[PDB]
This record gives sequence, C-alpha cells and structure tokens, in this order.
Amino acid sequence: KCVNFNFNGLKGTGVLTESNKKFLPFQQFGRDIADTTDAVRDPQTLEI
Amino acid sequence: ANQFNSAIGKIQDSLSSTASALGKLQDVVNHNAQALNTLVKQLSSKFG
Repeated sequence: KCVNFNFNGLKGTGVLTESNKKFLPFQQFGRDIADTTDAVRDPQTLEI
Repeated sequence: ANQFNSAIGKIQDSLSSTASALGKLQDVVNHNAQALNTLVKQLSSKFG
C-alpha cells in the first residue's frame, strides 16, 4: 500500500514487499545504485 | 548471379562473427544509456 514511512528518521513513500536477499544483523538500511533508501529492516520486528 | 549470391552470404558470416561491425549503432545506444546513468549518480552528490 502507498503509505508514508517513518523509520528512525528514514522517511519515504512507497509500498512494502517481502525481500528475498541476504542481509546483515547489524544493518539498519540498504542503498540502491542511486544511493537512496530502498530496503528498511524493522527496529522491533526484523523484516527487511 | 553467382558473384552476387556469394557476396550476400559473405555479409551473413561477417556480421554474425564480428560484433564490432555494427559499432556505429552501438555508440548511439551506449551514450544515451550513459547520459541517463550520469543523471542517477549526480543525485547522490551533495553539491557543496
């Protein structure tokens, strides 16, 4: 669903789907080729 | 007609082997893709 985002200051606008990549346990967020926010782990639950 | 039909078939083996024979069309699709790519990485810069 197109909603607003607020993840410890990392704001954005888009939808949320299930990621299929491997991720790091210390990782807060990832970056794409444009070096912007594209993948956010939840601070409580841990869904990337 | 034997000289013409052998010369048309010589285009068919040279174009299927040498990938640099169509390089004049290759600079159109690569410089336009490089022009769209430098608009992407300029978004990551701070401009001072």
